[PDB]
Amino acid sequence: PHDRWMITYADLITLLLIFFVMMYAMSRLDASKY
Amino acid sequence: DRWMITYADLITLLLIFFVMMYAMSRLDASKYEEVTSSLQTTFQS
Amino acid sequence: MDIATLIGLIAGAVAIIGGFLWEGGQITGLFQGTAALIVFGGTIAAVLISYPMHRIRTLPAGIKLAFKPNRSEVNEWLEDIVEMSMVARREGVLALEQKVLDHPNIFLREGIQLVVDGTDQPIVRQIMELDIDAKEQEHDNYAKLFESAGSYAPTMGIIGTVMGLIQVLGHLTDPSQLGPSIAVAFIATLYGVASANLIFLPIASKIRAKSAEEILVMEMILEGVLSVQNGDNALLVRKKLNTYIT
Amino acid sequence: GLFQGTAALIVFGGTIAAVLISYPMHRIRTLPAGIKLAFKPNRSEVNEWLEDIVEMSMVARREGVLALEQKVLDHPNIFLREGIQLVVDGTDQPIVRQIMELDIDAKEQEHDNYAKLFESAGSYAPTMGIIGTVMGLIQVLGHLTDPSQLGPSIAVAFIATLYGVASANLIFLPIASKIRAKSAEEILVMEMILEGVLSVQNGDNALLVRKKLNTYIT
Amino acid sequence: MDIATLIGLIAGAVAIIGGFLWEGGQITGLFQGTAALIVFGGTIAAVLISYPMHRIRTLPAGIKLAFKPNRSEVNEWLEDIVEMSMVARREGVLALEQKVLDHPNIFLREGIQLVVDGTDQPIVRQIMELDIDAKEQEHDNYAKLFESAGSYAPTMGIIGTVMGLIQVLGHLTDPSQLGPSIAVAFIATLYGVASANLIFLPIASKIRAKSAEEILVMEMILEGVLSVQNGDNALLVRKKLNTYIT
Amino acid sequence: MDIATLIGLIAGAVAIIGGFLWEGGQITGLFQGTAALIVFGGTIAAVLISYPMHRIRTLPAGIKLAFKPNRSEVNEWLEDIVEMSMVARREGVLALEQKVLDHPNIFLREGIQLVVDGTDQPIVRQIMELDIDAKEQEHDNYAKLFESAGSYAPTMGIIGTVMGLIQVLGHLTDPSQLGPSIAVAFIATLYGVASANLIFLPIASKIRAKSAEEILVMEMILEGVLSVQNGDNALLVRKKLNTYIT
Amino acid sequence: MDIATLIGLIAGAVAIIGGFLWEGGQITGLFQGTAALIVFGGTIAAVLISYPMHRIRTLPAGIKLAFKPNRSEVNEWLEDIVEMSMVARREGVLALEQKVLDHPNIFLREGIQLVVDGTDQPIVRQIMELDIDAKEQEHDNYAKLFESAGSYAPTMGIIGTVMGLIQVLGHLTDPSQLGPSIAVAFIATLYGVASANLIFLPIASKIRAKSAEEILVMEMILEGVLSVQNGDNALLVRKKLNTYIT
Ligand SMILES: CCCCCCCCCCC(CCCCCCCCCC)(CO[C@@H]1O[C@H](CO)[C@@H](O[C@H]2O[C@H](CO)[C@@H](O)[C@H](O)[C@H]2O)[C@H](O)[C@@H]1O)CO[C@@H]1O[C@H](CO)[C@@H](O[C@H]2O[C@H](CO)[C@@H](O)[C@H](O)[C@H]2O)[C@H](O)[C@H]1O
Repeated sequence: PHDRWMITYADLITLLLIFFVMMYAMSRLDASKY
Repeated sequence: DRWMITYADLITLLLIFFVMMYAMSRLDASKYEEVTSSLQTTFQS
Repeated sequence: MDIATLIGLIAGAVAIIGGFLWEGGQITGLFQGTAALIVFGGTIAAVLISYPMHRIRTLPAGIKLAFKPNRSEVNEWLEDIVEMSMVARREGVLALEQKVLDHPNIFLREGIQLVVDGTDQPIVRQIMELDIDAKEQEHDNYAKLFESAGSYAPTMGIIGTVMGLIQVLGHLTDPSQLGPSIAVAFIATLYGVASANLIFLPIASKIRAKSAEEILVMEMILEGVLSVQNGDNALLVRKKLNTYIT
Repeated sequence: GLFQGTAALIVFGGTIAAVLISYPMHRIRTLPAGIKLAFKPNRSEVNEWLEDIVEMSMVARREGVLALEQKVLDHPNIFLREGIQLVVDGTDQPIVRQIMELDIDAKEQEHDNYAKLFESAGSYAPTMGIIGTVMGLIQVLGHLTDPSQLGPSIAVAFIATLYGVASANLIFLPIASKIRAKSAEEILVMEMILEGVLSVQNGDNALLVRKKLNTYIT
Repeated sequence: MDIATLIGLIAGAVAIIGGFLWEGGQITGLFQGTAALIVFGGTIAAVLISYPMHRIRTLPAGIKLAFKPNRSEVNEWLEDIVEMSMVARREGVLALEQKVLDHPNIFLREGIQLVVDGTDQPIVRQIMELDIDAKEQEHDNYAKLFESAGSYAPTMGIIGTVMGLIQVLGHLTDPSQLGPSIAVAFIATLYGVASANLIFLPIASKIRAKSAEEILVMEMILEGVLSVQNGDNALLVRKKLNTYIT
Repeated sequence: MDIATLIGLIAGAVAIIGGFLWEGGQITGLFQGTAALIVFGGTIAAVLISYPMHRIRTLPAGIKLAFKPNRSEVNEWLEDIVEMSMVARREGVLALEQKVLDHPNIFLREGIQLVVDGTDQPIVRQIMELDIDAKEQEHDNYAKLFESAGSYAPTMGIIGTVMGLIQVLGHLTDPSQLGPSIAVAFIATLYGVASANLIFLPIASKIRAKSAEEILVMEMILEGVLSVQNGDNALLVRKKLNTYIT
Repeated sequence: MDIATLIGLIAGAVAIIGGFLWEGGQITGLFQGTAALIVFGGTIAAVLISYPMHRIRTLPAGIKLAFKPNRSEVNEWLEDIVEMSMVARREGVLALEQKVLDHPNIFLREGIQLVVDGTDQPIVRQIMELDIDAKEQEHDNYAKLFESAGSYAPTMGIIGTVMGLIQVLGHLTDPSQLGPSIAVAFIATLYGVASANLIFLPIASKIRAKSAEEILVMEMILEGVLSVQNGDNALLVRKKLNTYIT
């Protein structure tokens, strides 16, 4: 298949997104307690 | 398969969004406003 | 510019730009020099590497086929062939020469010349069919340039997005200069998908539609010329040829 | 999350724009009839009024078909009525099949052309959904001042994607499918009429017409 | 070198490099040695494992077809076939043996030899079509090497990125200086997608386009040889062969 | 082993390991027990569920077809069929039996046996084409096992990483080691993608390449036996068969 | 039920669970209620919406085909057809009728009945092929249910991540809530990919493999019956039918 790379790339990006959306969320929470 | 090449693009956009949201949250109100306003100029009027 | 394409472009611009301005926006936002250079520059590069230079000179002629008005003369000829069928009846096939001596349609003019010369039915069929196949192949080749540009354009968008992600991560340590770079990602997506699905992949579809109309006209002139050789009575010819017209 | 104004004007407006650029105006004006065939009554009556045609098989050959032309003035259907006029003195077997057979190919092409408008619309619509969403996200990149909207504003942007995917799959591809399926049924009824006209030339066996016609009915 | 490929490569470099630089990045940020070694080294490895050795030696010939300057000689040959046909009709077929000995087109030479040896028309068609099919298969095999290289190159870009993230996230003890580190990892993805889309899949596409042009020249010499055997009048031969030329 | 596969494995190891060491690392940091067991174990499980047990016993023979050297004996047989042509012409068909009895190629031996038994030309074509179709199907079935192993392997990498990350979500409280912990989790995806792209899909592609070479040789034997039954002359036999050899 | 599936399930369970427990997991940590309900409940819902209810009753029959043990009967039917062909050479067709009257294979019995009735050879082919394509269509319809379940299950994983992302953006009052919320994202992803890749797509693949074996047995019986109609000698029949078996 030509476009077999996108399957893995969409999986890696998704994992990365979860990491920042988790950090962002922590940054607001820390700023609230500070 | 257009969906894959799009759902790949669309998901990447969201990551770029939050990478920006995280970085801004590590900044004070002063520098926050300069960036927050600066952008607010190009995509609103 | 055909009427359908002019109304289609007006609807396209009003939908996209009107949507943005209505929810609140400024149109100066949707132009991004760098995004245009990645998406359009990349698409131009991929198409030029993909095709020999002579094909690219045909690209103008492809647009001329897509947007020519429908001044169809199919009805005119449906009369012409039927007439010539009668003349062949009440006069020698030799007479056909003067009736077709000059005609706007070369295909018809030649086809009849091969019948005047007295050539056999399977060979006259084969030469006429070779001309039809050559016309179909020419029109397919025009369409393929537009289809191919439509394929590369979204993939150039995802290259532009990856360049956007690289630049935005580069600025995490000092988050004070991300205004321009943030857009180059979003607007490169927008140009990729919008150009592919509103300009290129449509113009491909219109080229294939209008080639099919012209090929059906040639198929009629073929069935008309073979009927003129056979010497059918006019009512049978008129019934058959009409089945081609809609 | 209802009738987002901007989403509709960008999914439906953009789909209409892409279809109008894609097809010449003469094709676009046929959309009316496409809907008519896609939503129309079962109308299998001809398949069951085959007996009407088979009544003709014995009767047409039993006595002169000279009265047949006035007899079939009634429209069981045009293809049938026109075929009888040809089956009347003047047609060799190959030519009468050929002229009638060509009508069948012309009608198959006509119905396919209707379906192709809906198939292509269902191919542009999902992508236009994406254009809507990206413009939504660009507008959020503008108004980044507040910290609660960062939730709901992204959600509404995605409503533009849904209006696409949903319109394409439910409205457009079912209308295409129902046009093409009922076209195939109507073409079979043509093939029934063709076997009727050929058997009218061939002989005068009412039961034998029954045998041939029955094969086409399924 | 071929002018459309050369302008396409210039446009491709300007799109990617100019697109990066215009928003204030650096060529030293873009040019990464380890990412180049993993994407290009990995692609070369996957293609070598994927094919027998003899096919890899065909790669030289594949590029030579893709960039062949089109000094068309097709028109020259059509004259040769037409004049040969009128010699065959007047003089008798033996004259072709005297004439067609020095001819640079081996496929035409063998076609004429088969007619001189008096072989039957279906046998001549069969043997000539086997030679056309052999050339079609050869050109497909060249294209398949580039299509397969273009498939592996993006996946090697993913390997280079995930290996980059392993190194960076490994030596992170806290969320500082992570942004620049992760950015460089994505350069490997950029080389994978960008090399595949501009260089590899275009060169595959161009090989297939120029193959199809060469096959049409052979198919014409097929109708030329069969019409020489049939002994048609020169005007009719000239008509048929012209349908192939553009 | 095939020389191209040996050089491909050397280039692949140097690219991936050399890339990782150049950006900075230890090879002992790129090995994980649990990640290998999830990725390879999961791939093996999905393949065993996917196929009947008898197919998996063919898997040994699949590798033997891929990695075998190119014996390249085609030229020898092309001579023999030519020689059989000459024997058949002078001696009559009975001599073909005595010539063929001890030929190392079974497919040729059976083809000649059908011609000496005097079977009519469509029947000998039919039976021999059924043998070719059976060998095409057999080789495709070997390749499909490796193609399907290559499609499960990356997804098993994703299962691996998500299992790693679930364990880490129990230690989010310590911010210092979260970073190194995530890196180890990613190792599985590096295996999933790397094994699919270097090992599994290349073995599939090499099976399909070598199958095509062998099927050509079979098709030549088919044109050879039909040519000797027709009673072509030696020069014409050689010319037809030569179209197959490269 | 079947040996390759049984060993595949054992290997899959050992790989995934053993990998998790080796790096210090607990098996209760993989279970989550809401993730199970979104992925499994959503897959079941999507199948029930998308297919009419009679198709769902075929799901039982689909599994029955997929895990059917290996049947050796093709060898026996080859011997039967050869014996019948030997009777057809020696004896009146009535001997076939009486021999096959109570034969266990319905398709073979009906083919012979048509040859005894002396029905036209292209009609015998046509009616037999209509039964073959009807059987092929039935098996394809079972496979498509499992392929659709394999498509829906990953999309329910995406919905699970969306629910996780909403909770973590929406509601935190202490960082401890982070892990118990983002847990839903990861665990829903794991069930989506793992259920699709091990359970659903393997069962689809195995249905298609077993269908192809059954269709080859039908095709062999068709070529046997047409050989009996042509009146071929037993040794030639033996050769043709044997090509289908491996
Ligand atoms: C590619 C993605 C992989 C990257 C690696 C992953 C994370 C990388 C590090 C990010 C991160 C951990 C991640 C947390 C959730 C995200 C999980 C993602 C993984 C998902 C699978 C660590 O970041 C820490 O917090 C700040 C972030 O910069 C920073 O603060 C300093 O520098 C500033 C600079 O501007 C500057 O203002 C100033 O000098 C500081 O404010 C600290 O120096 C830094 O160590 C987020 O920080 C969070 O900080 C919390 C308070 O400590 C901490 O709370 C826990 O511990 C507390 C005391 O221990 C305790 O009181 C809490 O009760 C407890 O709850 C969190 O647990 C978490 O640690």
